[PDB]
Amino acid sequence: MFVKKGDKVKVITGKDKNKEGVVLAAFPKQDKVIVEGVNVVKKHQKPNQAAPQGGILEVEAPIHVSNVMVIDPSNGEATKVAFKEVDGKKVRVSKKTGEVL
RNA sequence: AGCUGUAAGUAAGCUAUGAUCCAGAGAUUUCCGAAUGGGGGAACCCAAUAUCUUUUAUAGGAUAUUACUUUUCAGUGAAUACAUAGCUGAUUAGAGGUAGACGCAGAGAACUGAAACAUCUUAGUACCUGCAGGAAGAGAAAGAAAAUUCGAUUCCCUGAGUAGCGGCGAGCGAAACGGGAAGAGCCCAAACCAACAAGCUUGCUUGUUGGGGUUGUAGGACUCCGAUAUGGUAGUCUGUUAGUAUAGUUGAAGGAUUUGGAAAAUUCCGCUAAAGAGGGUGAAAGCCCCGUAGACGAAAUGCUGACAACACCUAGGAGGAUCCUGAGUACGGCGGAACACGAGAAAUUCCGUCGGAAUCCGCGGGGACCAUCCCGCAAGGCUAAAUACUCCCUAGUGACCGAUAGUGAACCAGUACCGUGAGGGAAAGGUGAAAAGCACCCCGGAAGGGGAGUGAAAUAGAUCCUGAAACCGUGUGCCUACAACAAGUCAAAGCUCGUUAAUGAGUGAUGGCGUGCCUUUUGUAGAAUGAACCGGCGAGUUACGAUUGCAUGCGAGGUUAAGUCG
RNA sequence: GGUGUAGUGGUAGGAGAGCGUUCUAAGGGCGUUGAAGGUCGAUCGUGAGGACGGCUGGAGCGCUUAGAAGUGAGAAUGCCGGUAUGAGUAGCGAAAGACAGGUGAGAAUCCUGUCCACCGUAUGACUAAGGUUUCCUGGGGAAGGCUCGUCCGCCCAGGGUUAGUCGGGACCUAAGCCGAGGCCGAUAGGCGUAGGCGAUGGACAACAGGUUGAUAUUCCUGUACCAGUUGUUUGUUUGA
RNA sequence: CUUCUAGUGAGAAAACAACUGCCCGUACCGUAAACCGACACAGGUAGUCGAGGAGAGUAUCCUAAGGUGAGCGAGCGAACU
RNA sequence: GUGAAAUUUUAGUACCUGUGAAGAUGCAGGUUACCCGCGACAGGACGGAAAGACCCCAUGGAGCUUUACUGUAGUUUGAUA
Repeated sequence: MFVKKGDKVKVITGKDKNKEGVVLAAFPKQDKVIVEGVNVVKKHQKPNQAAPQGGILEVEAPIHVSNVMVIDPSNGEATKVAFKEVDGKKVRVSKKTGEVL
């Protein structure tokens, strides 16, 4: 999906613009992604098997995948991603000076 | 790099030793149904014969085989002796469905038009039945014509609403010449000659296989010599490659600022294009995501070319003694039909019935019939393309619809529902960017509500976008219990307000005048006709011809049709 | 442009010139600092009609010039939908109940009792069609029930039907039906022989009692019967 | 079912014991609120059983075994039907 | 307690004598009459329900008759195979 489940990522659009975080889960075929600490939401649960005291709880919500950008692990600036011919495990070979991501 | 459909919810698991997913080839495939071992009220019931299994044994389980017809071969076989009916067995093919389409045949209406109706029209249309094919049908002159000819069939333009047909009425309605798309030709019978069998006429009569031979400028046989080579195919599940359909790969270029919950919007300053087609993203993006222009790719299976093999087919010149060239056929009388042609002066082509030729010194046609001239050679077979149609699969397109529209059906629709049955047949789309879908408290059995919270917004709370009218309520400024009112209009005191600012707005005691709307009628308030009310839908259009007015281009001239490239 | 003079009721019907709706092209524009749509106003033009302002609303839409049309609604005893009036009106589908006590948020209507009343060749018991889960147990009360409801043939969750001998098949045939060959006939097909299907009839071996919340000639107890199978108890000529 | 022969055709009669015996239906309503009548509808629905007194009787009235009080009520006690 | 229907242009819906498509709640001139209901009766609303079944028309249908026209199945008689 051009973004994987273990991955550091920066946010382009939507109220968390400029935040970073490690990807938490990938949902292909709906093209969304959960990022750590990024789209916090407040629910209201009644007691059930998990947390028999259901308070007002807060977890992340999935954002759309094109609101996101990969970060080169070694250098730290967000990059568009391209594919090139290494010994034939084709990996995302970063733009912005041809390094492996 | 995630995954176990819709589909939430939980429980158990799988995957970097490559899941899930995608394309080619395989394997498995209960029962009904042509249904085919026998039966039957479809999805059930009951067997026979062999091999194998459970049991000490019977009962029980499994696997194969077993319809009918045809067409080939053996065995058995008889009223009736020889053998043919028959019977048993082995072999060969059919059988049913559909694409509510397109084709060729058999049989074959009516309402309707003729301002009635019989001939005629509707119309050889609708319906029913047979046979197909990927196309069918037609197709290689017993032809079209009229001097000077041309050469198989089909389709389009034109000829032309002409020549004709017709209770000569309503109406029906050609063809050839001329211009184009596509183009292609072939095989038998007969005479004769051999091999075999029967009649052994031991005459050569019957036949079976092979050869020869295919036409009108007449051709062949037959006798004479030449040659014994050369031109082609509408052929094969044979090889060699080339492409192609069915998965995929890669693919340029942006940040800050203002307003917002959120920018793709605004303002600055950049970059990219063989890519500014389109879709998505919290609002409107060439530069965020999927793509696009361009470049690349197939283990397997199927298609289409090309070139190779293999299979088939194809010769001249002369002679004119004799033989061959499709018989109950052509044709004629009688009765019907088909030809645009309704018996007509009726040629041509078919069907039923009866009669019935000739043989190259011949036979047919040129719209009754004859003579002369001209063009052909029936009574045997096959054949690509140019033309018709779309159940279905891929890729797209639209001065086509947008939930009473568009399919009957945007949603679990040929469904619910209705009918014994054949058959008839609907209604019903939209929270939000994201479920963040209201934890906790209070009234109440609950339903429902009020706070508090989510959220940019809840009067976006699931009967959830917007939220019109009929219709039902609550509150108020002004009027109303001596008054006969198609309900308004003109005149007007009092009270209450204060506008798109101008000769202001609401209500109104009291006074004059005044019999709705539509349709059809000589004529309507009509006791003539229609409407409960509100909302939606609901009626002179298009194709091809003919005529007139206006307008433009050419002008004694004007203009192209089918078709070809695009 | 001025000025004079003359004219300007109208059904059938002829002629002219315009208003508004949707879509296409080209040009110039607007929009989350809020488009279309909805609602209100005391505004403009000779008419169809055009603006501007408030409130609502949340994503698209005007203007100019030309083009194309499923282009305008008050009426068809029109079609579909929604809602009125008649009106809190007719009716609530033959019949005897009363009281005490239970349950419950709530009782004329549900439960338990007592007395009273109704049918009794049926309004009692069993069965073939037909229906198809309506049967039993535990919960429920939004709709169905002509009132009510704590109740139910309603709704949710679980559960119930046991055969050598009963009724049907592995037995028989009636009417009628089907029919290998056959005979007839534009097609399709019509009839019919051998042989079959087809009960409402023929044939054919088990009874009495007990037991569940729901089955009993089916389960259990006792005592039987029918058809087979295994074991231990003479010449297929035929007198076996 | 019972006889008689024709008939491929070792030798089966009957004692005890113990074994074998398949498929379909089977709940519940059924003179009814469960079937046919659009309805929890004063209609229709084959067959067997169907008691007592008085009576010829399955008539008639009252009852036995069994079943039932019928799915809108409380008042008033006019016209009229 | 529950809860319909046929109907309906809008209605603040009197009487007499006239007028008028010639029999008026609504038009003229008069006469009478405070506002809103309940139980009853049927004179009027040419009352509701059914685009007259009576009568005539459409160069409308359909069923029937016959010495109306034109045909035909069936029966019969001749020629010919």
